[PDB]
Order: sequence, then structure tokens, then C-alpha cells
Amino acid sequence: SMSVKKPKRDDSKDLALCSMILTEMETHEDAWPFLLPVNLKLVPGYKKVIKKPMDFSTIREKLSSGQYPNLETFALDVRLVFDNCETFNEDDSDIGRAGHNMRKYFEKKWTDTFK
Repeated sequence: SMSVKKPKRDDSKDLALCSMILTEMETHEDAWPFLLPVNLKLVPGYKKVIKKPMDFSTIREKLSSGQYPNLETFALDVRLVFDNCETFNEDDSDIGRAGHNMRKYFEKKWTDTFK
């Protein structure tokens, strides 16, 4: 509350550490469905169904340009990429499986870097 603060968690490396995590996601062999925005002209149903499209290149641009106020807003966009994928793709598809693998990969890196 006013003039009453919890001890200051050092957040000065968060930008660099989120960039490293994102690099590792970008270079994973199962990243290919997620590297670029889904082409809304060429993928029927996507535009209407997925209210907030997100992809790694869009996260990378947002990161590079100071559009994440904090590390939680960054994790929300990464998770959004996987939640979108689950909304649109059957679990038993190459893309569906890619999404589950990537989310697992991300969540471990997140816990190990920050928790």
C-alpha cells in the first residue's frame, strides 16, 4: 500500500532473458507452424475464429520495440500462440503436436529462468 512496499525483485535482466528464451523457441525444429503470422487470406476460418492471432515474429518485434511492460505480458503472448494453436488444430495433427511440444518446452525454460 502507500509507502509500504515488498522488497524489490531485480527485473533488470528480464528483457535479455526473455530474448534468449524466444531465440530458443525460434530455433526449435517444431517452431515452423509458429514462426510467422497465419496468412488470413489463405486459411479459411482463421480470421473469424481466432480473435487475437500471435506468432513468434510478432512477439520478437514487440519485444525489440518495448511493447512488453513486464515479463508476464511476454509470457501471455507466448501462451496465446499455443492456445490459438489448440483452438484451431486437432491434437492428432503435426501442427497440434508441435503446439503441445512447444508449450512444454517454453514452460520449462520459464520456470528454470524465473521461478
